[PDB]
Amino acid sequence: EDRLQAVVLTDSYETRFMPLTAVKPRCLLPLANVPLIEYTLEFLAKAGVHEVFLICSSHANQINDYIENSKWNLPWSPFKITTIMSPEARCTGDVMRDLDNRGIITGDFILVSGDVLTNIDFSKMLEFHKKMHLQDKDHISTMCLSKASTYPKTRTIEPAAFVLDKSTSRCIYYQDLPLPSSREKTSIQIDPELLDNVDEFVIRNDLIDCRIDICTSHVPLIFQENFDYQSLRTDFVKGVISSDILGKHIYAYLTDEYAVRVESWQTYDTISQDFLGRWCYPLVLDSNIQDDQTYSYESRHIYKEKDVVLAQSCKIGKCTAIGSGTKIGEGTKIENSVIGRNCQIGENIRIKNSFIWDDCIIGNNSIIDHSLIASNATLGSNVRLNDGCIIGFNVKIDDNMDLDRNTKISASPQDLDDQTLAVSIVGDKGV
Amino acid sequence: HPNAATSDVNVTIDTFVAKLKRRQVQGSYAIALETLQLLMRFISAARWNHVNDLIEQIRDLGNSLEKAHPTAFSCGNVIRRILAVLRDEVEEDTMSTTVVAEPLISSMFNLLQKPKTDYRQVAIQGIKDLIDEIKNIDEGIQQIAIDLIHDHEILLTPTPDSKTVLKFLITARERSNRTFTVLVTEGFPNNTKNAHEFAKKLAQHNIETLVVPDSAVFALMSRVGKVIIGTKAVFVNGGTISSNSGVSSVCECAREFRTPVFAVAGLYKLSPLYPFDVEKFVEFGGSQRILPRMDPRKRLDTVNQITDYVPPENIDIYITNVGGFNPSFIYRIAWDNYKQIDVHL
Amino acid sequence: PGISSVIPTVLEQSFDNSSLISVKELLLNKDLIHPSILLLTSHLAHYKIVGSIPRCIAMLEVFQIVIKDYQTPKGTTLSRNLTSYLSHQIDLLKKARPLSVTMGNAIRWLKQEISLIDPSTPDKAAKKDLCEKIGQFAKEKIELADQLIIDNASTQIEESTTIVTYGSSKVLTELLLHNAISLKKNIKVIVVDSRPLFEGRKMAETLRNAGVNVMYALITSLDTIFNDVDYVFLGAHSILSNGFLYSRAGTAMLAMSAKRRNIPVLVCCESLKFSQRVQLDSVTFNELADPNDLVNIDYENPVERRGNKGALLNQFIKERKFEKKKLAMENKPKGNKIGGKKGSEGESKDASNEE
Amino acid sequence: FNITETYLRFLEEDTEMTMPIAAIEALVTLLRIKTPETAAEMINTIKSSTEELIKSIPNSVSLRAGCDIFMRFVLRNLHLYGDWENCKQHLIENGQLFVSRAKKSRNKIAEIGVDFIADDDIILVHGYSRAVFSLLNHAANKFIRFRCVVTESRPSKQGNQLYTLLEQKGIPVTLIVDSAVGAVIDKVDKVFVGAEGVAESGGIINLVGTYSVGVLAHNARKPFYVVTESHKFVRMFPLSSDDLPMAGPPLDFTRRTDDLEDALRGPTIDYTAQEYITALITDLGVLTPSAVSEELIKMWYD
Repeated sequence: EDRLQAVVLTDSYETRFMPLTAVKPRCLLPLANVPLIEYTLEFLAKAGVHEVFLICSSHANQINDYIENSKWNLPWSPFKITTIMSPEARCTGDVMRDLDNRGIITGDFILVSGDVLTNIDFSKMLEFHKKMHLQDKDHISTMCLSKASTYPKTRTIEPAAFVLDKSTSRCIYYQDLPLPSSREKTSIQIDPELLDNVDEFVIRNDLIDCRIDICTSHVPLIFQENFDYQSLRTDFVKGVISSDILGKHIYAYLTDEYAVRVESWQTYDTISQDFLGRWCYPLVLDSNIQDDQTYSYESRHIYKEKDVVLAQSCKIGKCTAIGSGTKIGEGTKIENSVIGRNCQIGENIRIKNSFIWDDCIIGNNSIIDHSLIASNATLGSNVRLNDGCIIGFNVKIDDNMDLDRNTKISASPQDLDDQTLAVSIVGDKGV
Repeated sequence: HPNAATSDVNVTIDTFVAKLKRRQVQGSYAIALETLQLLMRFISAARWNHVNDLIEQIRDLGNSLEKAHPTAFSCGNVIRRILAVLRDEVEEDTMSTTVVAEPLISSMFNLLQKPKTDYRQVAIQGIKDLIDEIKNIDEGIQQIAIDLIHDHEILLTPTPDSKTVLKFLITARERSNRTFTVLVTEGFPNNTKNAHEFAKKLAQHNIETLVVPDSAVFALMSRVGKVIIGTKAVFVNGGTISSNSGVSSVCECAREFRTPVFAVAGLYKLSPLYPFDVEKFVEFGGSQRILPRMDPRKRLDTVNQITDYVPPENIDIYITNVGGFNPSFIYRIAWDNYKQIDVHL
Repeated sequence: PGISSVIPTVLEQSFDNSSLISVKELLLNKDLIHPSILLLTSHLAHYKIVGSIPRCIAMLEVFQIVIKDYQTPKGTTLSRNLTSYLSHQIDLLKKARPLSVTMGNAIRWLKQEISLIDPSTPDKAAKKDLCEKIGQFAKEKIELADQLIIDNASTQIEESTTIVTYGSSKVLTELLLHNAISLKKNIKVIVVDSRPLFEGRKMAETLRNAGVNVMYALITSLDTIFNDVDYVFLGAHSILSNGFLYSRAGTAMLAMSAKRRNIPVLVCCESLKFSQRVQLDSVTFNELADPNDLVNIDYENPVERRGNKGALLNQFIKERKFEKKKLAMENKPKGNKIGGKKGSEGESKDASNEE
Repeated sequence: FNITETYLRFLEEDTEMTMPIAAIEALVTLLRIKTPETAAEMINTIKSSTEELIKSIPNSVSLRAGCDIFMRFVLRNLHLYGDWENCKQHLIENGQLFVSRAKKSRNKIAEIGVDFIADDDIILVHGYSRAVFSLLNHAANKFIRFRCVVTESRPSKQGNQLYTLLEQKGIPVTLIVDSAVGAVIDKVDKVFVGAEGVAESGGIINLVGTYSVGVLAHNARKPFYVVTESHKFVRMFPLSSDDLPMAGPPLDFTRRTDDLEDALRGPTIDYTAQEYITALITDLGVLTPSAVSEELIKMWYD
C-alpha cells in the first residue's frame, strides 16, 4: 500500500489564458498571493507521495529555479522532485510515451493535469481504488468527480456529460456541447453495446471535472501501443470504453465535497471567491502553508497578513484578502477583491470584485470593477475598468485612461489591442 | 534558529508541523503528548555541554512551534512548563558553583533585589512528571467538584466535546446518592456529532438525558440549576476558549438569570498568555457545512466560527487537579507553573 | 370521526403541558369535510413558509371558498349545521397544528357575523354580501394595515443601516423589500435560523431574489456577528395583556444580547395579533412538535442518513425535545408598530379596550 | 403678519408665559385675523406657518408639541355640528384661556407635588423646569425642611443659573459636577429632573446629561423624578438611545487642527428609557408609567 509516485502535467493549458503565459510559466501564477503549484504539492503531501515528477519545457528554467527555492529540495521533505525536459509544446500522449521509454513507473502511479485545489481526503480514494482493483484483474484508471455548483447554466467551458453505473460506478460516455453559448447543436449519440451489462444507466451533466488520476502500470504500455491517442479524456476514455481491449474497466468517483480544476479565467475567479469564502474548510489563508505566510482571519471573511498598513477612516468589504508590507491611502473601498504582497495603494480608490497581484502601485482617484491585474504592473490616475479586463505583466497604464468590457492587454512588448509601454495604444506606442 | 541542524537527527519536528497545519492532530490533550515526546527526543539525542545556549535554542523552537499553529496552546504551555522546571534547577545549580537565599515566601518583585551535573536527568524526569500529570487529572477534579451539585438539580451543558467533563459527570452519576437532569445544547455547525455521542453515553449509564436546540436555551433558563463548560484553554484574566459553538450566548443567558457557571480544566490546559482580543485567538469554521450550492453562495456570505470565547464575568470556578479556584485568582496558579520571561518566546 | 391517542416517543418527565401527537397520512375520516380544509391541515402539519400572519389569511380564504360553495338546505336554515361544521374544522385544525391568536379573532368575527344575519333573506343575496364584507375585513385588518406598518417603519429606520432579523414573517419580508427597492438604501440584512425549520433560509432566499447584501447565520455563532448591528426586527406572533412577546424559536436569545449590547429591539405587529390571555414563562403553553424533524443531520430538510440517532421509544431515557413558540421578556423590546401607529410594549392593552 | 417674530419678542419676559404657551397664544392671534369661518383658507395657512416655525427651529422640541394640542382643540370645537359662529367665538377665546390654564395648573401641582419631599430629605436636582422649581419654592412657603444639591449641567451653563435662582430663595446649596455625580448617590435621598419632553413610550426628552443620571440612580436604587406641566407630549418614539430630531451635529469627528477651534461637538439632547423613571408629576393627576401613552391615545384618537 505504501510507496507512491506522482506525475504532474504542466506546460499543458498554456495560451488558454490569453493575455498571460508570455514570459513566465502557466503554474507560477498566484491564486491567493501564492503559486498554483504550491496548492497541488500540498495535495500531494496530504495524499502521501514519496516521489514527484514534473513536465517542463516552455519557461522550464524559471520552474526549475522555483523548485530550487522550494520547501522540497530540503532533505526532510517526504518527496523529491525530478523534472522531465521535453521538446517545446507536445500532447499528453507524446509525454506518456517518453516516460515509458525512460521507465520509472512502478505499480500504481499518479497523474494530474492542471492544478487542482480540493479539501477531499485521498486515503479513502486509494482504498476504494484498491478494493475495486481486487474485484477484477483488467482494471485501469481512476477519475475524480464532484457535485456541481447548483446547476451548470453559467458553466459552458465544462459541458462534460457523464453516463455512470449505480452499482459499479463505471463511466460509459463523454460529450461536449455548446448549448446556451452557441445554439447550434442538440443531438448526442450513444453506443448501444453496453445496455444489459449495466442496466442502471445514470446520465448526468451536473458533475464537475477534476482530471486527477490514479493509474496502473498498464497505462504507459497502452499509450506506446496506441500512439494515435493524443488526449486523456475526450478520445482516450471513450476509446477505452468502446471495445478497444475487451474486459477492461475504468473508474468514476463521486464526492460530495469541493474539487474544481483550474482551466479558464472565469472559473479561476469563482474558485478564488470560493477560497475567500469558507468553502474549502482546511484550505484557508490563515493556516499558512508557504511558511512565509502570516495571514490572520478576521470576522466577515476579511484576510490580513502581518505588517498590514492602512489609512484611518477606510471601509473594507466582504471576502477580501490583503498581503504583507501593503500600504493603503484614504477614501478606499475594498469589496470582494484580492490584493497581493508589498502593494502600495493611493487615495480615493473604489474596488469591487476585482483582482490585483503582488507589487502593484495604483494612482489616485481610480475605480476598478471585476478586473484583473498581474505582478509588477502599475496603474495611473483616473483609471476606469469594466468586467473581465485582464492586465498583463509590467503594464504601465498612464494617467487618464478608460477601457470598456473585456479589453485584454498583452504581456509581451501582437494581435490584441494595448501593450506594455507608456500610453498603451491611446496614441501609437509599443514594440 | 532554523531546522537545518535538526533534520537527520530529529525528523519528528516536521511531522508534527504537518499534523498541525492540515489538522491531522486533534484535541489539546493529544497535541501536548506529541510536544512532550518531541522534547523527549530533543534532550535524548542532542549534544550541548552548555546550558544557556541550550535553553535559548528551546525558546526559539517553541517560538516557531506557536507560529506554526496559533490554536495549539497546549503545545505552547508544555514547552513553557519544562522551561521553568529547567530554570529553577539552573538557578539552584549556580548557587553551588559560586560557593539569605530564603526571605519568607515565593513572591514576585523581580524589579527589586538583584541576583558537570545531573541537570539533564532532572530534565528527563521533569518530562515524565508532566506526562503523569496529564495522564491523571480526573482524580484531582472529582475530590473538589463532586461536592457542589445537589439532588433534583438540572444541569445545562454547552461544549459536549470535552473528554474531561464527561468523565467528571460519570463519576458523579456513579454515586447512587446523587441525582441530576442533564440538558445538552446541540451546537449545530460543529458539535452536533459530538453532542449526539454525549447523549448516547449518558443514556448508556442511565442518566436523564435532554437534547436541546440552540434556540431553546432561553426557554429553559428559569428551570436550570447550574451551567458547566467543557473548555479547551483557560487564560490569565480568567476567561476561556472552549471546544466550539454555542457557549457565549448560554453564558450570557445564565448571567441574566443569575444561574451559576462551572468550568472543568487542567493546568496544562491553562495558559499564561493574555487574550487582548478575541478577534485574533478564535478560529473560524467552514461555511460549506451550512449551505449547499455555490452560485447562491456568491450572494450568501455565511458566517461560522469553531472556537467560542467566554469573558471572565460569567464563570466562577475552575476545578482542576489541584483544586477549585476563582477567576480573580487563577493567574497565581499560572505563575506557580510558568515564569514571566517564558511568555514572549 | 378521526384518529385519537397512541403517540410516538416517551411521555417525558420534564415538560408535559401540551399535546405532542393526529393525522398526517389520511386514514379513516368523515366524508363531509371540505377538501380545502384537508389541504390546509396537510400543509400546516409540515409547513416551512408560514408564521402567524399568513396562516390566518389562508384560513380566511378557505372560509371564503366554503361560503361560495355553501348552498342553504330547504329544511334546515343557515344557522343550523354551519356552526357544527366549523367546530369540526377547528377540531381537525387543532389535531394538525395548534391555532394562532389571529386565527381565533377571525373565528370570533365569523361567529359574530352568523348571529348578525337572520335566516329570512334570500340565500344567494346573503352569501354575495358576506364574502364582500370578509374581503373588506381582510383589506382593512391585514393589507391596508400592513401598508401602515410599512410607512411607520420607514420613518423609524435611519439611512444606510444594518439589520439583523429572524423568522419568516410576511410583514418583515415586505418591509425589507420596501427598503431595498422603493426607498433605495444601503441595508445590510443578516438573517438567523434554528434547527427544526429553515425559516430564515427562505427569507434570505427571497431577499437574494431581490438582490440584497445578505449574511446568513446561526444561534451558535451570535457572539461573533455582533462584534455592526443597529436594529433587530422580530416576527411577532402574539403580544399578551402583560406585554410579554410570545414569538418563534431563536427570538429571546437575540433580544437579550441586543439589550446588553446597547442596540434596541423592534417588533412589527397587527391589531389582530393581541390577545387577552396571559403568561410569564416559556413553560406555560408551548407549541410542541414531534422529534421526527430533528432526527436527521440537517443541511437541507430531506437527506435520509444512516447516522448516529434513530431510537426514541426503545432507548432508556433520551428526550430529544424541542419547542417552537417561546417567550421574550417584557422590558427588552422597545417599539411596536400597529394599526394605531406606535406604542411601547408596557402599554400592551391599549388596543384590546379600544377594540 | 408673522409668528416667529412674535415669539422672538419674548426676551426679557418669560417665566409666566411658558415657551409653548406663548407659541400657542401666537397661533390663536394669527388665527383670529383672517377669518376662522373657512376651514380650507385658514387651516392650510396655519399648517404652513407651523412648517415655517419648524424650519426656523434650532434645538427646541416643545413648540411642535404645543401646535398639535391647539389643532386638536380647533377640530374638536365644531364636532357637535354647532353654529359656525358660537363655536368660532369659543375657539378665539380659548387662547387667553389657554394661557390662564398654565397658572391654574401650577396652582394645582405646587400643592400636590410637595407631598413627595418628606421630613428632612437631601435632594439632587437636575435641569430647570418651571414646575419643579415651583414645587421647591412653595415647599419653602409650606415651611418644610429640605437640602439641595446643584448639578453642573453644560448647555448654556445651566448649573450656575440654577444656583443663583436658589440663592434668591434662602435654601443652602453647593456645586456638584456631572462627572462626579456618581459619587453623590449615598448622601442623596431623591433625584429630581425637569424634562423638555416626555415620550410616547414613557421615556424622556432632556438635556446634556440625564440618561447618565437615570442609570446611576437605577444602580443605587435611589428614586428618579420627572416633574412638568401637561403640554409637553409629542407623538415621538425615539427607538434607540442616540436618535433624536436635530438641526446640528449627531456626533461629528473633526480633522487635525492646530489653532484649536473645532472641538465641542457632543449630543446635547439625550434620551432615557421608561424603566429609569420611578415617578412622574403633572397637573393631570399623579401618574407615571403607561399613563403618557394613554394621554396621547386619548388625544390623537388613533
